[PDB]
Amino acid sequence: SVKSEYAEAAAVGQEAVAVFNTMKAAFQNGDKEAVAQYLARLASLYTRHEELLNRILEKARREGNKEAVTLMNEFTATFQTGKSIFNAMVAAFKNGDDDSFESYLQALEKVTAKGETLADQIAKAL
Ligand SMILES: Oc1ccc(-n2ccnc2)cc1
Ligand SMILES: Oc1ccc(-n2ccnc2)cc1
Repeated sequence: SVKSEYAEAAAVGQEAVAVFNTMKAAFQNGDKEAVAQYLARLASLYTRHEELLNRILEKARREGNKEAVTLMNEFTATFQTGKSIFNAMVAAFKNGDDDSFESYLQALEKVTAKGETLADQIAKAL
């Protein structure tokens, strides 16, 4: 069901939260080798999450579930804000700009926390 597909997508999102927090600890500790691996792992999770979200939005559209489509359009837009911040974070790591890395890291945490009420609202709407 589209609802069970959203729960699967929500779990992938929570996997990225977990890996992101370990990555933040590694960054603070200066373990740049770990950071690089976590960033690769996070890119794969976000690419997977985005694909599950697009499939869910398209299905809600085919089902005519107007409220769920509205919420998912808003939620996908916020996801892309997070993705842009992430990709900038990755560039700051490549460049050795720890000041920018810290900045982008905090921004991504705030974008994500803000988007969580909507994330829950979608589960209920599908
Ligand atoms: O697919 C995702 C979802 C949330 C993510 N995140 C939570 C906190 N900072 C990033 C990252 C990737
Ligand atoms: O709340 C978030 C967190 C991370 C996100 N992301 C990282 C890479 N692509 C999406 C998107 C939305």
